Amino acid sequence: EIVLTQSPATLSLSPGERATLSCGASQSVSSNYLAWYQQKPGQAPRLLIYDASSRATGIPDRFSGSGSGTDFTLTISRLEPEDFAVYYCQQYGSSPLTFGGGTKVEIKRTVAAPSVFIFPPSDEQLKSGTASVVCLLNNFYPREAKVQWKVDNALQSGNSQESVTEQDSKDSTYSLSSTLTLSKADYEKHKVYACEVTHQGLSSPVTKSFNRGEC
Amino acid sequence: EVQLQQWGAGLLKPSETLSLTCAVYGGSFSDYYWSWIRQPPGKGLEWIGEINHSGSTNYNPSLKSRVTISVDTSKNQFSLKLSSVTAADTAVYYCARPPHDTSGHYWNYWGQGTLVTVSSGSASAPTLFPLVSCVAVGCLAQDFLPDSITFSWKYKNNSDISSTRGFPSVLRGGKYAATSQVLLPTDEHVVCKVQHPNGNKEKNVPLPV
Ligand SMILES: *[C@@H]1O[C@H](CO[C@H]2O[C@@H](C)[C@@H](O)[C@@H](O)[C@@H]2O)[C@@H](O)[C@H](O)[C@H]1NC(C)=O
Repeated sequence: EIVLTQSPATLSLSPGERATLSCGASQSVSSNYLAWYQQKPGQAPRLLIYDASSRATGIPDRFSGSGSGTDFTLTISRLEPEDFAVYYCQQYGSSPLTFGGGTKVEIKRTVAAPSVFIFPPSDEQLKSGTASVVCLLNNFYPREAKVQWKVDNALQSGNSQESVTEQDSKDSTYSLSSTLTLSKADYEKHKVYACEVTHQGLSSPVTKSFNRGEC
Repeated sequence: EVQLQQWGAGLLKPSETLSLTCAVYGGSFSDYYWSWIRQPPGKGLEWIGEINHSGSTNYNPSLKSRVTISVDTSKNQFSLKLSSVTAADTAVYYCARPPHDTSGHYWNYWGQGTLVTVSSGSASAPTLFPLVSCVAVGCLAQDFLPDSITFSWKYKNNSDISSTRGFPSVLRGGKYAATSQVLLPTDEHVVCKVQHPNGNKEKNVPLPV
C-alpha cells in the first residue's frame, strides 16, 4: 500500500489567518486522484475537494487544493470559525484505497495556566476494595501539560490514566483529568498523596496533596 | 439526494462475528461500488472493501481472510461480516457511495456510522461515587459497558446546574470510567445524575466546608 503522511499533526492559527496543510505520498499517485475530507466530532467525514483540485458542490471558494505526484497540499485562505476541525486526505489511484492520519486545526489564544484540584477516594469506594485518587486541571492553553503523581515522594508510574477535553467553545481552553488507582491495601499503607503539574504558563511546577484521614 | 441507514449489534465478545447492514433510499442501486470504511477512536480512517449489484468485490488485503461483503438486490441493501473479532476491531463503521459509476472511488454520500465495541465484559450500568474537595465538586461513574453515558447536575431546589464540565471515558480492564465536575461560586447537597442503556442512576454529592 501507498502510505500518506500529513503534517503538521496540529496547527494553531487565528480566525482570519491562512492555513496550509500537507499530504505526502510514498509513491506517486495516478492522475492526481486524491481527495480531502472535513471531520467534526461525532460526525461522518464530508467531501471537500476531489481529483486534487476540483471543489465539491456547495464548498466555499476559500478552500483550494493543488499538487500532483507525491506532494499534495490544501489551502484555506482565511480561517473562518466553522473551519476549525480535522482534515484527512485520501488516494484512489491504486488499491487498496488509503487515507492519511489527519491534521487538526485548533484556535490559537493567549497562554493560560490551569487551576488544579485534588480529590481523595470516597468511603463507599474504599469499602469495595479499590482506591481512586483524582487530580483535575482546568482551563489551560496551550494543551501540553505533564501530570506526575507522588506518594510519599516516591514518583509513581504505569498506574494512572488521563483524559482530555475538546477545545472549549466559550474561551478556547482545555481541561484534563487524571486518575491514580490503588488497592485499598496499598492506599492504607501510605500517607502523603500528591499531584504535581508542569505547564508553560507556570514558572515552576504546582503541587496539591492531602494526608490520608484529615479530609 | 440519497439516504443510507445502518443497523447491527453494537457489543460483541472476543471471537464472535460482526455483522452490519446498510439500506439505500434514493437514486439507482445499480452500478456503483458501495463501500465499508471504519475508524477506531482516536485514530484515522481505514477502507475495508467494496461491492456492486452484480457481486464483484474488492478487499483491502490486510483483512481479506476475515471479511465477507454481500448484496441483496431484492431489498437494495448490502452488508458486512467480519469474523473472529478481538478488541482491536472496536470502532465506528460507516457505509458510503461514490458520486458516479465511472470515476474515482472517493465518497460524497455516507451513512451515520455504528459504534461496535468488542469486549470480554458484559453490559452493566455505572456505579457512582462522589468527589468532595479535601468551589469544586465532582462525580465518578465506574464499571460501565458499553460506553454511552450522559451526565446532568441539579440543585436541591430542583433546577439545573450549568457550570459543568465533562471528560471522555477511559478504558480500564474491559470496561469504562468517566468523571464530571461542577464549579460553584443554604443547601446541604447537590445532585449528580447519569443515564445509560442498562440503567439511569442518581447520587447526592455533599457540599464541603
Ligand atoms: C435554586 O438554587 C439556586 C442555587 O442555590 C445556591 O444557593 C446557595 C445558598 C448555596 O447553598 C448553593 O447550593 C447554591 O449556589 C438559587 O440561586 C435559586 O434562587 C434557588 N431557588 C429558586 C427560587 O430558584
